Parts: sequence; C-alpha cells; structure tokens
Amino acid sequence: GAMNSSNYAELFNNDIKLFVDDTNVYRVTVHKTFEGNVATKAINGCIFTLNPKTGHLFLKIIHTSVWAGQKRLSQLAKWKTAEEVSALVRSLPKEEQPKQIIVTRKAMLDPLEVHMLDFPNIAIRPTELRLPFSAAMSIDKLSDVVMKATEPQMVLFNIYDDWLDRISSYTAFSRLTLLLRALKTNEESAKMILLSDPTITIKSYHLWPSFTDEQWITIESQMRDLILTEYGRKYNV
Amino acid sequence: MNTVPFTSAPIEVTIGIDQYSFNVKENQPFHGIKDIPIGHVHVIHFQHADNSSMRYGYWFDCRMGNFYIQYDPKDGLYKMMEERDGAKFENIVHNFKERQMMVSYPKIDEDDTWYNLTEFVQMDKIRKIVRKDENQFSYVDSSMTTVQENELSDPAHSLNYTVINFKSREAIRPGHEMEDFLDKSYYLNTVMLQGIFKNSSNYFGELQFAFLNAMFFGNYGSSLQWHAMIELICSSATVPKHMLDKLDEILYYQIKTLPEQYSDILLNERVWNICLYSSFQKNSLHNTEKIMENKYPELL
Ligand SMILES: CCC1(CC)C(=O)NC(=O)N(C)C1=O
Repeated sequence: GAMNSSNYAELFNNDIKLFVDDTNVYRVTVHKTFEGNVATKAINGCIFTLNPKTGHLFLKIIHTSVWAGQKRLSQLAKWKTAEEVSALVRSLPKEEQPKQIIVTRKAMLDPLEVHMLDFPNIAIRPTELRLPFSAAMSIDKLSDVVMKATEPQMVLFNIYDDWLDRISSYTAFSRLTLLLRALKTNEESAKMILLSDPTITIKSYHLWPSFTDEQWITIESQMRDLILTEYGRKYNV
Repeated sequence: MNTVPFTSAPIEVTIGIDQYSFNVKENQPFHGIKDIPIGHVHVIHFQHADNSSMRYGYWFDCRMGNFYIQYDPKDGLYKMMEERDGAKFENIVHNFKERQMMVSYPKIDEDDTWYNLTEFVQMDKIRKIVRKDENQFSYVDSSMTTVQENELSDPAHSLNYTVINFKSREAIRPGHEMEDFLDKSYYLNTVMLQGIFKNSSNYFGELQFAFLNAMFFGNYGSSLQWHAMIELICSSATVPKHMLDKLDEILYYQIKTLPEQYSDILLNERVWNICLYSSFQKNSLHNTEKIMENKYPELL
C-alpha cells in the first residue's frame, strides 16, 4: 500500500525501488499577450526518478517540443511521465528492474499502472510523505542540463555524490531531503548556506560541496534553523 | 398463457414472479402461477419467512418446456423441475386451475415494464452465464460470485459474466495507453461488441440480466457487472447513435423499477455521477438523467 512514516526503513532494504516525481515535467511561464490576454510559454522540464538506496538518479529531460500541438498538457504530462518511466524500466536488465515504483503524487498512479501492465509484478505505490523533490531544479547542475537541452535526453547522476562511502543510505536520504526541503522553503538562503565558504568546492563530478563530516553537521544544523525560521516567518511564531 | 404449478407450499415464503410478489403461509393450499405471458423470459423467486437470508430463484421460458416447483425438505428449498410427460402436466394444471388454487400473473394491459426490462434478455444467453446444462432453467441466488470476483471459489456455482477490466491488456492497446484509458471506444466497439458479444443486443441482454439479478437477489457481483457495462459505454467517445438511444431507455426503466429503499446499496454514486455529468455521454441519456434527478437527487 502507501508509503509513510511507519514503513520508512523499507526504502533502504535490498529490494530495488524507484521514486518518481513528475512536478517538474510540465513547466511554464505565464505572461500577457499584446491584446492583454494571458498565455503560457513552456520551458524544458524533467522527470526525477531516484533509487533511494544507491542515489542513482535517472533524469529524463523533457524538451518543450514534446508539447507542440498537444492539448490538455497537464494531463498529458502525467502520461508522458509514465511512458518514459516504463521505457526506462524496459531498458534496464531484468536484474536491475525495480520491484516497486513509488510515485510522489497520487495522480500518477493510474497513468503508471496502465503503462506498466506488461510488468504485473512491479508494485506501483503512492506515499503519504511530503517529499521535496520539486526542489531538484534548485540544484544548479541539474537545472543547467535541463535548460541547455535542445532535444530529449537522459542524464544519469548520483544525487548522494560519494556520501555512501562514509554514511548509510538512511542517513544520505535524510540529508538529501533536508537540503531539498531547505531549498524549497527559502532557496536564496539555502544556497547561501551551501556556498558561503569559498574554500569548500563542488567537484566536477559532484552536485554538492565537499564538506567534511564536521562541516556537514554544521550545514545540516543551518538548514534546520532555516526551515524552522521560515516556518515562523510564515506563520509568525 | 403458460403455467408453473407447485406440488405444495410446506414452508412460509414470499414468492416473486418477475416484478410481482405475494406471501404464502406454511401449508397454505397454493398450487402455482397461471397466465404467465409467453414471449419473454421470466424469473420465479423465493425468500423464506424464517431466513430472509438467501433470496434465490429460477430463470425460465415456458416455450422451452413444462416446469413446476416442489419443496425439497432435505436441501430446504423450493426447486424448479421439468415434467417431460406433457399429458400428466396438462392434466395437473387443469385440475389446479379448476380448483382455483393458482395465482394469476397480474399484468396490467397498458404495462410494458417487464418487456422493457427484458427486451434483449434471451434464455440461451442466460444459460451460458449460469452453467448447468442438464436443466432448461437457471438457478441464481444472493451469494453466487462472478468469474471476475473469483479471480480477485466453486466454479460450477459461478456467474460467468463477461469480464470487463479497464486497467487490463485487453482494454489497452500497446502504444495507445492514454488514448484507450481516457476514451474506451476501442475496448467497447472492437474488443467487446465486434469481438466478444458480436452485437449490441447481446451486450444489452447481459447488462439487463445483471441488473435483474442485482435487484431481485441483491447479488453484489451482478451489480458490479451492471455498472461496469454502463461505465464502458458512457466512457466511450464514439458509440453508435442507436445504442445510446436504447441505453437511455434501458436504464430509465431500470431506475423506474428499482425499490426506492434499495437505492443506497444498488446504485454506485461514482459511476452514476461520472456517467451523467462527466463522461462523453453526459448529454445523451436525457430520460435516465431526468428520472434519476427526480427520484434519487441525494445520490447526485
Ligand atoms: C403428477 C404430479 C407431479 C409430481 C411430480 C408430476 O409428476 N408432474 C408435474 O408436472 N407436477 C406439477 C406434479 O405435481
């Protein structure tokens, strides 16, 4: 059934699973027309497909040409997401295919179920967690490859960098969700925290800075402060 | 006009014949039902006074044989049987008729209700849904499960309705996933009508039979089937005009006949709201929408 706080360690067991987040697939800017009406202009998007145990991220870039001439784009975007996830599963060797796919938004359940009919043994599951994967486009290297794409493209990353050399998957996922929640609540401040010290750099082959264990503890505390604050600044507390 | 005699009535029972019903007391001198219209299927059904659990009954067509009812004290139910000796049966009915021990099928001449509820229902198709080939009539009860229900447990006692499943490879063409799921026309017209049922009359016959089993026996899997067959048409953007017009009539008479007090259990809110207000056919069921809005506005 649904994934929630009670069954959280299941994410880090040895059954292959993928989270799919579709919140950045169909992206638009809303603007005025010369006649004073309103129109949208699409911009490139992406499917965020993540193995939470290994950190492997399959970032399928959705180029704006896929929307050309199509109607009801927000509905189509869910089906295009499911089409691309099904294609990714089929492209993987059998021993790498997931046993479960967890969708971050319940509206993806029927589209993904229908596209995965050929895979009756892959469970399609919702979740009660409010995961912050929409903030993926606040990771500069991810946003850069999406905006630069001139055609559909898949790009593979490890969203944990080399963290699993030192920490467990549970701890890595918690750090990731803390960083993304911060970036989602106050992107400017979060990015300030992460880059304030110019002596800590991001390796060419990494997404996040090369913090020592002690520096990660400081960083993580700064992100918690930010989230609680904004929660005050928001609700006034 | 045909007759279904009764050997006796040893236990107190409410007896239905189509949409009519009457109470018979224990050992009351009741010997059957006469004046049954020829040309239609019929159902004779039972609810015992001491155990309102298990409504049960028999679908039959008097053109196919001479049938009678007898109480079996071992299995504890009224059983339909066939009399092959035409003279022994004619003589028994005439004797019962002379003694005025039979109720008369109480049809009003103006009243087309039963025809309208069974227009496309044929005994030969009933006998394929309910498999018991040694009899010309078909037993159904409240508890019998459908083939589809069993998949999700005795096969000989199942209702073999045509399996309809909107999230199945049968319903969804590879490469037309979104198209086929949001517009079920290919599943309706190619898979079901052209492929399985052959024509709309057989589709409507199974839809009508499912409704009648839901209404008369409270058979839950039959209610599921009835709603699935409605939803499949309403969720198709391309349906022949004659089928939509006929569906509107079919459902109008079903909604008209339903007991007002059973609407809570026999009508699925989601299907009816989707069908009348969201689906492609939201504007094609004028008669059904009007009766539903005037009789069951709460559901909607
Ligand atoms: C002759 C008596 C009996 C008992 C079996 C019969 O032989 N045939 C019938 O058709 N009925 C209705 C009967 O009641």
